[PDB]
Amino acid sequence: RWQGIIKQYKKYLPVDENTPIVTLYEGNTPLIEADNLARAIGFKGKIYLKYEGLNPTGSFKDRGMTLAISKAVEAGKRAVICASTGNTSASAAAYAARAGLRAYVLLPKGAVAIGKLSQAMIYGAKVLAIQGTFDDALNIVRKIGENFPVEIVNSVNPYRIEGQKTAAFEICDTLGEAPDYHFIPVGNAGNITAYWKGFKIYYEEGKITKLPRMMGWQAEGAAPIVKGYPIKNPQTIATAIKIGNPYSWKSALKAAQESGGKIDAVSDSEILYAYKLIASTEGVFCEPASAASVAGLIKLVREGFFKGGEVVTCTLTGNGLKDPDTAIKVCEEPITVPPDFDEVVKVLGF
Amino acid sequence: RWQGIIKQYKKYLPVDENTPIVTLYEGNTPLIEADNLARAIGFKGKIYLKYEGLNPTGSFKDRGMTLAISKAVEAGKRAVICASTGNTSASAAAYAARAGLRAYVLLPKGAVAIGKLSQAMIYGAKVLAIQGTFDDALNIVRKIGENFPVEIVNSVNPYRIEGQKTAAFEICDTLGEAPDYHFIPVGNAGNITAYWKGFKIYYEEGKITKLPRMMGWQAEGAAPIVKGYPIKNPQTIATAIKIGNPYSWKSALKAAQESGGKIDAVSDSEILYAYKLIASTEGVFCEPASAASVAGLIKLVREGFFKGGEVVTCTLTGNGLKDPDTAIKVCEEPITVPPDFDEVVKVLGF
Ligand SMILES: *Cc1c(COP(=O)(O)O)cnc(C)c1O
Ligand SMILES: *Cc1c(COP(=O)(O)O)cnc(C)c1O
Repeated sequence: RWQGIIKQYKKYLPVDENTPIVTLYEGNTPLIEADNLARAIGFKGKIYLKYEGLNPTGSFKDRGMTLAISKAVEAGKRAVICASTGNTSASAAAYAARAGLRAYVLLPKGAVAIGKLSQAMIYGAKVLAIQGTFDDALNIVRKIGENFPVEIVNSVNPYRIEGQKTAAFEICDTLGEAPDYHFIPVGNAGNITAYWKGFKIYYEEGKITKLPRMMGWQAEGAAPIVKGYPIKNPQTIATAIKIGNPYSWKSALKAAQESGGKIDAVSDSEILYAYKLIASTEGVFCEPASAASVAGLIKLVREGFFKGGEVVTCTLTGNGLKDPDTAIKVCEEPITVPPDFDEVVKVLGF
Repeated sequence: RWQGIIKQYKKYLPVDENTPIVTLYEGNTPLIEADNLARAIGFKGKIYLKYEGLNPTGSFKDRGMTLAISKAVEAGKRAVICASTGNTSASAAAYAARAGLRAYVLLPKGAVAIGKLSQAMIYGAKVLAIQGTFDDALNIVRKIGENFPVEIVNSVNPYRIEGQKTAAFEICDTLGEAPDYHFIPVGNAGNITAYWKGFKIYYEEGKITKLPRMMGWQAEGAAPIVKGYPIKNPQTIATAIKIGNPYSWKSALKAAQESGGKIDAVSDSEILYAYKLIASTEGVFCEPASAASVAGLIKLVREGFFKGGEVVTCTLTGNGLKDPDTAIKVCEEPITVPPDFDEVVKVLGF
């Protein structure tokens, strides 16, 4: 029986026999062999899609929060506090509810938008609209953590990356060896960092004989790592990776460098093409940001990057049900047809 | 290790060693012990939530579609077809894509509300807006199946209920025994029927020492099974159970009678309370219809139904990410607070 990532990989995590485990059975997500997709893009090798959208709150972030909240409970924290309007906030809230802890979200009145906060809110998170600026409100978040037993779960929390490395463990456990390449979307770059650390651990332990080349992918209008300098106003339909100054920038470059990989960019058009193709070839629905990994692969295929026979794994970071707006946006118009058998058959290719 | 429900429960299904298995790794969803929820509603026993929202397309229907589509391939069908605007169509489309088959959806141009078809469409379903009624489109779908190798995957397809019975197998496998009661939402009633069939099979094999009383739940504004007569214009915010003339009506009545349970109703207000409470006490986000099961449980606990010590399982049929509109609707607007630490702290109460 699957019982969460902490119980499965406890010997690799900063926990012990007394650490309280707050889990929603995250992890152990499908590693789907995508032969239809491979044929559709002309990739002469095996493609495996790690479908993280099936995690409890719809994002791989759950891997980090289970450990982060568990450690918080162990430390006697009475609540968690966040300053995010995305998957981070929803994930932290879910685990806080599971742990019986309070969850607080402080954001500037301007960054508030119910659509992006509904999930976190239903989890029980108390959202405050700070009548001020972004950094204005982060100061308040900081002051709370310094003065009260409230756990800050921003990027600064080291347990998030630690829990996230378990995705690499699962790929290696399932395949029996590491892939030749691992494709992953890159926003704040914590995930690519985590996977690399995960692969190195299994390698240092002798569980795998080779280390995958880490191929990270950013959206064109928000590719500070690819360019080498921060992006003031990052732009991209893939909200999850719309980051101008990634928190884990340094470790991400090290991961690409050590693994012999690279962090590159793809356009929103290429991202949407992959987003749709993944669903129409394999019946796997991920969110736009997740598709960047496959879009990256498609790009390299067309450029004649591969020699043939390589094994590639792609992280589909979030559930496509996370983004109903983009889903509706890419939908063509339903073809209108008269109530006539023969006409219908005519429209269809019969 | 998990490879889908067909491979896991092959001996219980109408398949042989030569049947092509089209799977998306559906099934084996978390059976979450909800102690926080139990304490929150005063239930003096054990509550387990079967979180079906984590299935590949967001609902338990994936269990039926994996078999239905696999059987269609085996039969040499070139496509699948239905006339649904809900989870049925999305599920069928995803499995058709996985199987490399085409998927067609015929619906009256009227009911066409894009948000409800976006998922089926991204999976590659070809949706036709028929300038007629539901009955006109239904006859065209029938004529298509009688004249072409296109598999009808609506309610009449027997494989859906067969694949769905695996949910009960999983519950019994995980617990090592059957629950005293099983709470489940009831729309067309195929799921309740499937679970009952599943429990009886394990009982007959001796894998369980008891048979669960089946407790089905409908929304009061659409409870034809409860009232005994079709509901011309069913109403409820829980769209997945907004069914006025359930296809498996007779089977549901039999399941309730034979198991010693019953099919009852709960108000939308009671459903929404459950929907929110499940999320805030456990960090589990299911869609409204799914919450009907817990709402039913809450109703009975308050009415003094239980005696204490009973084990109850609840099927949370769909992912909360399936219904963004209701999620936004139940959310209170964030509280506006000045950028003053003491004020913020005063608002939260530390
Ligand atoms: C957070 C998130 C990302 C970005 O992850 P990083 O570690 O910041 O690069 C990508 N996709 C989804 C769905 C996310 O939630
Ligand atoms: C189909 C569906 C139901 C109703 O299932 P029935 O077997 O028709 O009673 C309930 N919830 C969700 C999420 C569904 O997709």
